[PDB]
Amino acid sequence: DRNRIWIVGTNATYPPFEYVDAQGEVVGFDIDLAKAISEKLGKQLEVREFAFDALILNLKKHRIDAILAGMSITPSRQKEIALLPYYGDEVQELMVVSKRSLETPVLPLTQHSSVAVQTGTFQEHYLLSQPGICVRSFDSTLEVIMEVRYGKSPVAVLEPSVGRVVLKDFPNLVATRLELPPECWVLGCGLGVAKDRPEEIQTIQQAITDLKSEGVIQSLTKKWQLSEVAY
Ligand SMILES: NC(=[NH2+])NCCC[C@H](N)C(=O)O
Repeated sequence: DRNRIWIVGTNATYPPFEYVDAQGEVVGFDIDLAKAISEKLGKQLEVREFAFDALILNLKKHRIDAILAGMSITPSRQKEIALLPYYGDEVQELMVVSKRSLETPVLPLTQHSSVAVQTGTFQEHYLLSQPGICVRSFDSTLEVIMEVRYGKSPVAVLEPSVGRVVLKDFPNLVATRLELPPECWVLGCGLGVAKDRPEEIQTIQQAITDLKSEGVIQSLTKKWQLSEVAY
């Protein structure tokens, strides 16, 4: 045949957006969204995996065509690439996760031997910018959680959207809110596209809007337990 390929770069360590499930398959909200957008584009989807901190550079170098990796729209990133919003609202707080049996009070974070967090993320960067916080940085959300569940780190930091979904499975852990200062606020998730392609940006933009017109993204949010009036 004639098979026009569309390559989406991701980092499948990030449930419920992209992760490896009980069966060893790469699944999630961003993967279903990629499939739905690829149908609108008239293209066959190919998913490729990179380190989360290498997605932007690979996008810019044209090793991939788009990024779908639950990537927060931030001012810093918008200077480098185009981010087309598709899920979520402004983020003004992080979730601190601890065992319910934890004796020391969760806050302040400076008190603990270490705080576990996912690498390359805006929450890691926030933590690292604060004096007195000893940060341990991990590849995946599961690793971050397992570190707390087995007593190796007394606390972890997740984003509120991930925290709400994944802690449904860990009833012995509790969430505590940490407000961010306004300069550290970020927006929702963006589909990354190379910035100097005003054309390709318009077509994916249109694809996103069309799927929302059709109720498709809303149905995927419910499927992946992301539909979230709660903030
Ligand atoms: N697929 C991933 N590893 N995603 C990490 C995203 C974390 C956070 N939303 C950020 O944009 O920094």
